[PDB]
Amino acid sequence: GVFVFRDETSSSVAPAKLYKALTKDSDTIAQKIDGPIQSIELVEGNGGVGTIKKITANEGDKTSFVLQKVDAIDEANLGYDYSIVGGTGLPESLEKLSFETKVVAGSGGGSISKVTLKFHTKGDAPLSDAVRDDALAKGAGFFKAIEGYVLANPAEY
Amino acid sequence: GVFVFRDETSSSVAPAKLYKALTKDSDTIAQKIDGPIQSIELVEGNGGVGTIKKITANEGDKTSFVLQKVDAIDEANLGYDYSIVGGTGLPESLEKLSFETKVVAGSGGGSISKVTLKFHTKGDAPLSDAVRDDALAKGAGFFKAIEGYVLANPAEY
Repeated sequence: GVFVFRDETSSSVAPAKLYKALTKDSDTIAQKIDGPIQSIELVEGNGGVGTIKKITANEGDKTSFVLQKVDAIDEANLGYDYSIVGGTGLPESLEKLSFETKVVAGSGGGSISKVTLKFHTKGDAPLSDAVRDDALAKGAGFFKAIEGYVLANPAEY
Repeated sequence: GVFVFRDETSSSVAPAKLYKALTKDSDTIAQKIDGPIQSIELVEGNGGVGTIKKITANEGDKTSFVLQKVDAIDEANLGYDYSIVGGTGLPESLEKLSFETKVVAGSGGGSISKVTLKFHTKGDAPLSDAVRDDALAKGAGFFKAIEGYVLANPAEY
């Protein structure tokens, strides 16, 4: 079935800048950002709509990956949509996990990174709270990692 | 005055592991990973209640520091309380910022990190959402960083 959840995160980083970091530079940041995400492979595409990325992450002695698909892009409105369609890193209980992201201006100088996750479980399979949360927590780690870089490199933003 | 905000963050890391990384290994971790914290100096104590640390961070090009004080520790219940009691890194509108944390076990095997921030102010002037949100984001950022560490370095936990 399908489950929809929304998540927000405030930031002192200006909208256009955070958006750029999150959707245009994040790929080229693997090297300069500590996190389980080891490498990001552009299987097919250069980043535009239709691009397929293989995202590898190492959790110690082990490793896994997810295959990402860039679904839609709207720079003007700071919009970015993609989804995980498979990969050893996608819980067995899920068929797919879509992300609809947008970055809006905050009320006091920064921005808000807004996300809407659409979980697709297998058939009538219910959605585990663990599975749901493991998903939200991973996106958050990623985000914090990108922001951290932006905040430490004003020269670049 | 005093303003209170509570929050709960779910994690896949087991409680004891998380508790240890956040309250025992954070100084070491903070200075190792790619992060704003440049150095941590002990001005008093070595970790026990009453301990005070001169934490020096860097966000952009501006350097700043805060004096952190250990207020209470209850390992029996994975509780840890500290507060920022001074320093240029503390917003001019705040007199002190205290944290009351606790890590509890989750139903799916993971854990839940509960945090309550208490913003202490000069007089009765209201707390700007800006100072409120940056303090929360920095707290959440630190959390995600420590957590990221634990996932990629199991040998220690």
